[PDB]
Amino acid sequence: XAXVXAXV
Amino acid sequence: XAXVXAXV
DNA sequence: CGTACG
DNA sequence: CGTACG
Ligand SMILES: *C(=O)c1cnc2ccccc2n1
Ligand SMILES: *C(=O)c1cnc2ccccc2n1
Ligand SMILES: *C(=O)c1cnc2ccccc2n1
Ligand SMILES: *C(=O)c1cnc2ccccc2n1
Repeated sequence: XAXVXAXV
Repeated sequence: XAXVXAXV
């Protein structure tokens, strides 16, 4: 869920 | 210089 | 040069 | 799940 790299 | 990971 | 999550 | 610089 969290998006800090990919943004699942 | 720029710090986005390490911050040289 | 290496950090950053639910 | 993978991004982010001078
Ligand atoms: C988002 O909250 C989230 C949490 N755990 C994960 C594990 C693996 C792939 C994606 C994920 N996304
Ligand atoms: C994003 O590319 C990425 C990769 N590894 C991580 C590890 C821990 C937190 C966030 C992360 N984000
Ligand atoms: C900062 O601006 C900066 C620019 N280039 C680098 C190359 C290698 C190591 C650190 C660096 N820091
Ligand atoms: C910080 O850990 C890190 C690593 N690789 C990068 C590549 C491009 C831009 C910023 C980056 N930051």
